[PDB]
Amino acid sequence: PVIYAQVTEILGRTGSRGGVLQVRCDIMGENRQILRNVKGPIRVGDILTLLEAEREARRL
Amino acid sequence: PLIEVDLLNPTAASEAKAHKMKRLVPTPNSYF
Amino acid sequence: EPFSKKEWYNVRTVGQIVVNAQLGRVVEVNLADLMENEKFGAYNYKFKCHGLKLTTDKLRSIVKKWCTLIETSIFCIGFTSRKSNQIKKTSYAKSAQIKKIRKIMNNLITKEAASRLRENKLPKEIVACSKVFSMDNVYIRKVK
Amino acid sequence: KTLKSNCRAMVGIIAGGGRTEKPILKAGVAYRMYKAKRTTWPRVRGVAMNP
Amino acid sequence: STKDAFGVAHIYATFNDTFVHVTDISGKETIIRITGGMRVKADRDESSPYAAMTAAQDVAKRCKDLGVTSLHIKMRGEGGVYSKTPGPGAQAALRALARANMKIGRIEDVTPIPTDCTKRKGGRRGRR
Amino acid sequence: TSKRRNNGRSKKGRGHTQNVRCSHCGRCVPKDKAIKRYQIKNIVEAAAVRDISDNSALTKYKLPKTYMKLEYCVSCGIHGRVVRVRSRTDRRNRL
RNA sequence: GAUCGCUAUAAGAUGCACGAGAGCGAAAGCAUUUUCAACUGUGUCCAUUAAUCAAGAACGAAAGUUAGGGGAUCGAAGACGAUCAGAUACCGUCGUAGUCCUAACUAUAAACGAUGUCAACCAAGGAUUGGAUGAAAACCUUGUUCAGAACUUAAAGAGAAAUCUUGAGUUUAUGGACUUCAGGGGGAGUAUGGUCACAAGGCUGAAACUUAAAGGAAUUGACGGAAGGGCACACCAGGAGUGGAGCCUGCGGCUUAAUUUGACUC
Repeated sequence: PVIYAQVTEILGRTGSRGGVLQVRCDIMGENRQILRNVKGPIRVGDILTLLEAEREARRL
Repeated sequence: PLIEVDLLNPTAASEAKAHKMKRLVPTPNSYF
Repeated sequence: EPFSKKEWYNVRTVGQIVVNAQLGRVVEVNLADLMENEKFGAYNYKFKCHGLKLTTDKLRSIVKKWCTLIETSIFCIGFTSRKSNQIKKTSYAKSAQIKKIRKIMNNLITKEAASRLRENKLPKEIVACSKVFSMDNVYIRKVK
Repeated sequence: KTLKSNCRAMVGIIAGGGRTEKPILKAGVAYRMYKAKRTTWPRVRGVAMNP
Repeated sequence: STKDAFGVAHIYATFNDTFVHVTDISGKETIIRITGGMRVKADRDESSPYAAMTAAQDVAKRCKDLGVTSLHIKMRGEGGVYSKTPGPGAQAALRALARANMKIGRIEDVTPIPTDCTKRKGGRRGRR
Repeated sequence: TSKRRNNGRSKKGRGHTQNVRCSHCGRCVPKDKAIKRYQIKNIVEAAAVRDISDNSALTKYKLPKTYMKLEYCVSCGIHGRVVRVRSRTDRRNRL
């Protein structure tokens, strides 16, 4: 019950210091855009795995 | 005004535009 | 089951109400549902087992910053408007011109309402006030 | 208080209002106030009494 | 229970708490009311979107069980004399409800603005 | 001397204007001295605007917008980044 | 049986959005609808009736006093809960006076445009409120002109400079008319005297003594638990560690006849 996602673009770094990436993933299952907070090295081409796509982590 | 004009003799057009008391010779604007 | 004692009733039928039949119940229904059309969506109606009210979105979406708010009482509200050839930013009516508008703003309304909407007519009829000041948006916001 | 709906009640306020706002200034005026009442005016304190 | 029916949802989510309150159309008789602080164990987490997201999910379950397959949303914030802006969990609750296969009808703002207001807490100099 | 020509407020021919309450700290501030901003915001944010349309019982329902006018004072108007400190010759900018 | 939701009832207060460098008012001030002031128009009347004003008088925010009514919201004093070394404060909850109306007092404010009142001249420009006069046929566009709140530019005038230009211009090239105030800083708006007020207090109001500065506008620098833009193993993700144990060594301390001395955050 884990739904993967494909990164499309990177919106910058947040979280006080630079250790957290705000990327704009999309879900190849149904083409539903989702914005998630990511920790670690990421490029646009790489994909991601999420155990919860229901939370739109816009961070206000 | 900065552009000085003759005021001892005023133009006929400029007289009819000034305030009735501010003309060279104040005249009423009333008829009859 | 704390809901095993509840029997649903009914009220175009626009909805259902749950009871434990008692029914000074007041029910609000959008005019779009009542008239099965989306043109009357910015209105509300109240029924007692009552009244009508302009929706909050439409009340705040018709008030302009640089006009004069004309309001009377069946509540009615109207606004002065700009012109196609108008240049100046501000279009305000004098205190005397407003009283001319208000002397026919509701007087016209009370004329037909007492003698006798959901189509148009009277809200737009009172705008032509136009002979004293240009007016565009006129609504009957609430009826008690 | 909860009362039956058949109780009669005259509408309005009772006349002679604001009577006590006037300061009785003397002893005599307070003594004449009890002309048509009981006998309780000159009240001697308990602590000014024998045991 | 019944067949499909139309209800209303009065989501009152301020900066401190989130109320998910769904009644019938008349607004007199309720079905379920789950609060933001009902499903958390910290007084500072009552306004979090996750607290309101979880609350909205369980409201749909009880509304499905009664056949209330749609809801008229009336969204409000504590706008009497205080801030009229709905808190953080206000928008999260609406998104979570519609994600549970709930048909969403009218969305309206019922934040009561003061036509004429009384005094506001704080004094002249405000909350320093 | 005078840091501002109009003394910060915007009243010229009147000797008194009714006070208003700041929207952030609730501080009594005059009507003209206040910082007035008009906010137009949809109740459903853009991250969830399409979520409603997938499951909406209506047919051509257009989501309304919130209409609130916010008034701030200087103390939390600057602190809230609504306005900033400007240069001496850049203060006269009024657009 | 709180919070929350619909419907009703009564009083208190309030007058959002429209609401503006817009209007009126001598000032204070004036915001729901259903006696007075000013401008303009004027081939109307009087003829110097005029300006400023010691003494004198009216109005005079908020708080405050006295007696009634009202007492919903907020809330000097006060009570709790936090924070802190303490906090008797900022933050949270409650609450008497007060906040409201009437009648009578008090007469002070950053009562500010810190700019007295009347009068003549005064560069350029956009725009606004209320009228009069033309074209465009009440509203909208435009021309002339009177009054009003303001604004932009100035290579000019003034100033110590900031700035002012509907003057803070026409001033050492000094005089249009009138009233008030000030003479280095403290003492001090204190004492005494007089007078007004139910009271708090207001109006008038020095000296003895003490002291080389107090103060005004702008420059540079420094500083900010002010903002904006960049940078650093400064930090994030980590590796090795030191601090813990024995020992080499340096420093302080104790000791001694001497335990030689410089260096003491980076």
